[PDB]
Amino acid sequence: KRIDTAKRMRRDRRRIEELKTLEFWGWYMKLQRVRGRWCREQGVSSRGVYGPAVDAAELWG
Amino acid sequence: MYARFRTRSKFYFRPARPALAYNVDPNVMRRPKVKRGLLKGTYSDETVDLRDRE
Amino acid sequence: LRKGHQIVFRALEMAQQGAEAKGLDKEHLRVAHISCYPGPTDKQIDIRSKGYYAWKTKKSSHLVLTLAEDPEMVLPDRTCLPYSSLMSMKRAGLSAQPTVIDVPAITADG
Amino acid sequence: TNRHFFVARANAFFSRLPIARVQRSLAMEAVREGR
Amino acid sequence: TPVRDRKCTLQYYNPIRARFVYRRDKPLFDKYHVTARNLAPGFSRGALKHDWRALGVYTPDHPQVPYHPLQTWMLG
Amino acid sequence: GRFNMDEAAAALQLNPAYAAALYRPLNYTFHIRGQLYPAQKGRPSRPGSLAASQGRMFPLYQRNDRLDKELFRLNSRGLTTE
Amino acid sequence: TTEPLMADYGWTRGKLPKFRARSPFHRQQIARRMVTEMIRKDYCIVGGARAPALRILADHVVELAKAGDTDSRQQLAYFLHDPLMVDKAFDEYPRRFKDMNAKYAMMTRLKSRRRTDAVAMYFVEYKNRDMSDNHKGEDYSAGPERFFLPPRIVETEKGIQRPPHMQMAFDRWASKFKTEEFHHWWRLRHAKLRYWGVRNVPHPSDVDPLWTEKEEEEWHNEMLANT
Amino acid sequence: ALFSCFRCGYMYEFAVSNSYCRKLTLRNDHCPRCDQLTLFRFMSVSGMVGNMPFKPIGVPGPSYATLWWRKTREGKEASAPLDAVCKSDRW
Amino acid sequence: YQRGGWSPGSKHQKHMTLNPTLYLYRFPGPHGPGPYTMKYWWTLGCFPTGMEVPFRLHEFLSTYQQEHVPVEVEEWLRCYIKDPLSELVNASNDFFKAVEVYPEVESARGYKTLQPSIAPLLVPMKKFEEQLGVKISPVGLRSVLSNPVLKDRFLDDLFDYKSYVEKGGSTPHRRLARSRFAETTADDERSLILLLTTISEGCINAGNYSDAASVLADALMFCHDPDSQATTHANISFASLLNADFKGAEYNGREAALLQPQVKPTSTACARGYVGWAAAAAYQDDFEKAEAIVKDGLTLYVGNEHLEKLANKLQALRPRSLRESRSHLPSQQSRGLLSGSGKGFSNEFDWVEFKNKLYPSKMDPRNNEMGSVFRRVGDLGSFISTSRSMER
Amino acid sequence: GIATGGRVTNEDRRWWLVHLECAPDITPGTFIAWLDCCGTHTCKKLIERNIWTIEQVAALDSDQVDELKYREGCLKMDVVWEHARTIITPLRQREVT
Amino acid sequence: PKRKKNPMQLRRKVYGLHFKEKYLKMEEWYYCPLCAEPKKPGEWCRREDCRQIKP
Amino acid sequence: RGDADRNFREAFHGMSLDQVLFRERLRQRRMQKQMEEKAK
RNA sequence: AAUAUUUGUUUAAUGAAAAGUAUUUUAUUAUUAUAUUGUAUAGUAUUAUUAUAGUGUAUAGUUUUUUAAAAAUAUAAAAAAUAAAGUAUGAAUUAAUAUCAAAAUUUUAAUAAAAAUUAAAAAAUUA
RNA sequence: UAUUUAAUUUUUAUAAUUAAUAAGAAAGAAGAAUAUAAUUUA
Ligand SMILES: [Zn+2]
Ligand SMILES: [Zn+2]
Repeated sequence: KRIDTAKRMRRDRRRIEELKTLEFWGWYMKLQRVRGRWCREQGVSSRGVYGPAVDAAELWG
Repeated sequence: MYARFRTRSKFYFRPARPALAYNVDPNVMRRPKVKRGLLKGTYSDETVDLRDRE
Repeated sequence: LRKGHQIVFRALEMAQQGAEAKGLDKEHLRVAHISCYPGPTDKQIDIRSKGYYAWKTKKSSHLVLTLAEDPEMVLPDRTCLPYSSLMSMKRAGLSAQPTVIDVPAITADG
Repeated sequence: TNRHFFVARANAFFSRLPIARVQRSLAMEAVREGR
Repeated sequence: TPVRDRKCTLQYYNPIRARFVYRRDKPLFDKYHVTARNLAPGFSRGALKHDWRALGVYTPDHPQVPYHPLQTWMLG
Repeated sequence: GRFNMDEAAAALQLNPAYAAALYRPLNYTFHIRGQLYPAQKGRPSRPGSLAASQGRMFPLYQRNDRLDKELFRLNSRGLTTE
Repeated sequence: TTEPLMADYGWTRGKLPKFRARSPFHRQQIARRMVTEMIRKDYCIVGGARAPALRILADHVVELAKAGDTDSRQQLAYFLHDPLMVDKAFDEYPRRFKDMNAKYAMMTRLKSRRRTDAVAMYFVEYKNRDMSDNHKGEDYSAGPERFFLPPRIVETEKGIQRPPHMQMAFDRWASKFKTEEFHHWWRLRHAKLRYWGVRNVPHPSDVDPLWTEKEEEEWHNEMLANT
Repeated sequence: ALFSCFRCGYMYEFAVSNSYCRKLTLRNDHCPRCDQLTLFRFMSVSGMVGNMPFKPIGVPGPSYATLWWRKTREGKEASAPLDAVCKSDRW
Repeated sequence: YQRGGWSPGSKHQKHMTLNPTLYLYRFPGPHGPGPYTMKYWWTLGCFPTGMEVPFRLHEFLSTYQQEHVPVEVEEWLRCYIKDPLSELVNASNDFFKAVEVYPEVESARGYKTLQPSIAPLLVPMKKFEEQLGVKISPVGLRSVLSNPVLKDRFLDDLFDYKSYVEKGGSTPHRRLARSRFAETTADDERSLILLLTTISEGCINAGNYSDAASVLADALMFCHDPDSQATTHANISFASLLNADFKGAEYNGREAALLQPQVKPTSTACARGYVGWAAAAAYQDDFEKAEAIVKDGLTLYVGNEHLEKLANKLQALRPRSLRESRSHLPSQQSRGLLSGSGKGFSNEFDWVEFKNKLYPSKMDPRNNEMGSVFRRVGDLGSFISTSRSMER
Repeated sequence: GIATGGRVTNEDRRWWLVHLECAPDITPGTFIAWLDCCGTHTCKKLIERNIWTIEQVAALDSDQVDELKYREGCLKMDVVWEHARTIITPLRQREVT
Repeated sequence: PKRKKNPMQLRRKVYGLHFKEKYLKMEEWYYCPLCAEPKKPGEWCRREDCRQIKP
Repeated sequence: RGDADRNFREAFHGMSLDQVLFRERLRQRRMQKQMEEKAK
């Protein structure tokens, strides 16, 4: 019985840690879609002090 | 360097005070009842003890 | 940064409250007497290897502090600033000379 | 030795003389004679 | 004795405050930068008691400011 | 839209009391020896203060014998031959 | 090693000061968490030889984020304990610092020292914060109330708004302290500290919670007052 | 480091710094072949991230595994079909 | 082996096989048992070794035994409490008798003489004070007994208070009785507000500003007439101006200005109130506001020498973020010397206040910074709070 | 050329003209990054101005140079500009034959 | 230590410049023009004014 | 809130909040004296 | 002895019957069982280097280790890593001594810090 | 730890009339620390 208890206990914690993880990644990708959304109106390139022509060059990227 | 500190000798040598025989202070029946601290010149207003609960 | 100095601070402050409670004047107070004499003591085990031990003694002292009023006193000025403070403040827009404003003495006609 | 002449240094004033310029100068005099 | 308190030493020469005169502080400031903060023109190594200006100190290649009498609140 | 361990259990059919007991030490749920800190142990009432029971100040870390019986110790009627 | 992140810690002038740690590994780990934390909230109060080191590193992160490059990003991402902070860096700092090249962080030596040990405390901020998007009108003179609450705002500046994706993260991380198992963690921590004993740590019967619902409903109240 | 999904065994690779050390053995990531968040394991070690001064950058040498994986992909055989498009040093 | 006494407090080195002893952690020494074991005594409940038997008898006799009083007795006690009217008569009388015989200071030449202490005065004044409901500075009183003029005023105003209370009743006690179950300030109350104003006025000469400002509060507590109200409000403005309370100065300052319609033409009060309201604006650094105010004062009061002085001063003196940053006056230096943050203590790196208990700065509820316990809190087995890889 | 303080002296032009033939293959169309004191940041800001070429940098009006070095912020720009101004013509001459 | 030291031995240390320096010495200070607190020049307040203009 | 107030104080002719309220309550009290002298 | 020591900025000690001490205020079935009885931290004088062992199992990161130069010691590659002004805590060996005993020469019953002669040793701190 | 040597007592404008084989306002980082005595900086 304590064998089966020991395994049953380690199984479902593995289960809910995955629930944690999936929901986490979900929320973080939501976050990133929010950031991607907000960076557009503000006009944030997040490619630095340079204008678009700089990575257009593609020598520097 | 500006201050002046010279070491006190009472810290080097501190013999305990003479104990009483049969709890008799030899001069009780001679001297006055004035608190010794007073005549010594020892006095205070607040005595703040840090061994108190407060 | 010394511990003693902090202890003496607590003492100073309390005796200052007391000396103002007695009717004296804060600004003309000065330390008349500061001394310290040995107080009670506690003890502690220090266990040393191979079945040895010694007694660590935790010491404690009594402190005696007397504040006295001294009318003749004149205090050195601490309101002087380093040149740096002066012109940094100038560049900030602050006045380097603090504002005095004349205040009419309190009087009762009613 | 704690004396003044020995302790004080001229580092702060080096911009008054153009070390780089003179090094290149004697490199010119290095190739001119062919070393 | 009169109380042992030192008078103001802030404006005398100090060897550890003298180090900061020519030191570069651009990172210690944000809005308020001044040309050289610790350096007082004409006065020796920052200290106001030690003023040299409009005496004859011969300094061919460096600038020197003229003399205006200092106020009482800048010394002590 | 968070994790919320209770509604995480309700989805997995795990009996929410149990799921929580997965994530705190075995000491605080099931009858098993383990480190206890003397400040948890609780204190009788002083003149200034009230009494302090470790029941009140640590509801969650108190042992649950429902789980203890259903998990660790054996049933008698499972073994009976009579 | 002239590259503007990877650091050399000596006492010679070519190198930035080596603050006391266990092993150059441990040192690097410390540096990383100071940088992480300073990017998260703009100021870092820091003791010892760490402070100049922290300033220089900060300047290096801003320099990287200015470079605005994929290799730059990925190099910063190697270095930080927080991935999201890389994003906050490359989003924010380029607008912020576009007009200045040099010395982006301001170190300030504090007149108070740790009582723990004589070591001196420094206050390290990023410089001009009025161009900062999410740090705009903040006032660090004193701390906030409960440390999971959004920091103070200058009176004239009350009604400012911040990037949605940052306050999302912040509220997420905040919401685990309104839970009960945190309160249990709090009491039990008191107990633990007392056992190791650190003086002036109240008995866990006296420890009443950091967060209640009343304090909360007024906190949210003034939080939307600031919005 | 080399990482392969548990279920579909899809392979990919990236550097792991001193900060990500707890994630070296198991990663969670989005798998392109089976589309969802999955679990990746560490088969083989490749290279460092940082380096010490006056020392070569490329000698915590990647294993024979990772190099075999970079021969199989990105080799003469692997590149030969794609070159009719690009010959990657070219645009 | 065994280089010191066999007592288990003794100085030098011992051995366990020779001089065996059990393990005592902190055991009170040969004299005094001191601060440390006592700390244990007041928190843990006994000395930390657990050997010592807790003996609380003497403090039990001092606290619980003393307050024991049986219901039948304490039910009847409040029937025998002293009569307040008689109390005021007595306290006033002997307070006065004690002040009249306080010697006049001998004025020396070349050095200031120490004013003879008030030891004996503190006893009557303490009872007089709490009979009345107002607290008085000892300092201000001493300063009052220095100046001949002030000692005169104080003396006779006291005398009148005495007389009006003996022939009549105590008006604040009347107005207290009619309150829980509207008229102009009575004669005795006038006497009172006058003597309190005098003692506060002396309290300024000595340079305790906080105390003068505190005393005039209780002073206005007694004035129900408009003019006394104006004057006293103004005085509180000037006392809180020196004490560097600008909010209180800018409050009490404008009350005196509000009261101008119902106050007689013979009052300097409202003008003063204006002055204070203005100055309190000026020390908080807004000079437009200041000039506006003084402009209104010279609008209403035409020529006024005080408002003239402030007109000329503001005229002579001629950023929102930097306002009231400056320390301009000395009393906040004095208050800055206490209640300040020092190197090594009383800063945020030493002990911190939380809900009236002391914490180490390690665990500080307002700060999550480096070394704080809250950095190590973990995720508490629920959800992932942050995207941080390594720490948290 | 590189570490020169302030003005660019003629003895210093000489250094440049000398090191012109130290490198055998160069066309007036050569990419910017071969220049003295041309950094990554300096190059980038030049590129978004559509300038890839030593000729193009020797074509600058010098009030482009300053606001390139002040409002924009490439330091030591005047050094690369001056270096170009120097070198451009001998490149054309070695270009013809 | 081969021998017990007498009171003079103990006092000899306090003649030293080291001992004086460490223990008995007075600090120079002035009043912060912002804080009205006592202050040593070169150390500052965590405050928005003290950090900008450091006085 | 900065420009909010910069709008507020310039609607009031360069007054502040306290000067506005002070003026107001002053008027209400002078009109209380008016009610007084009209009633008495 | 203003000495040594201590110094709490980041955890896979998962598990734990054999410990024979530690006010659980009511720790607690909902049982399927019947009565009765009993569940959390003290081995080695310590909250020690850190226990012994029988269970059973593998992604709960299961969350107390000061510091702003250099010799020499210890590890590892004379380089590298660590440790020494420091705030606070505070032992142990030792102790016939005068504010100390430095240099040389001879003698004296055996080193002679004993004599006698000539002489020229400042204080503090560190190695 | 006593003696004994070696070093130090934290810029001394400067050193040698002889012995033996040398000392001006003061302590944080000596660096505002990534070798510029500010690389332009809000
Ligand atoms: Zn897959
Ligand atoms: Zn300040």
